[PDB]
Amino acid sequence: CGAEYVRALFDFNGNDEEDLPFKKGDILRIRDKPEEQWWNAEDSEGKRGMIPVPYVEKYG
Repeated sequence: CGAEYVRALFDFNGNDEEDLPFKKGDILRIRDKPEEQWWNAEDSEGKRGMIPVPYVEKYG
């Protein structure tokens, strides 16, 4: 896409440290990147959290 679009192939609704919940095949937009591992993305609910980049992928 381009509009900071990332898909979560993995699942982890959990929240070890206030992480961002998601499943396999979820859509999450890339907002900011406070960390090098976890980025602040927005799930399909305007929920901004630190989603794992290694758990999600980049869209076209």
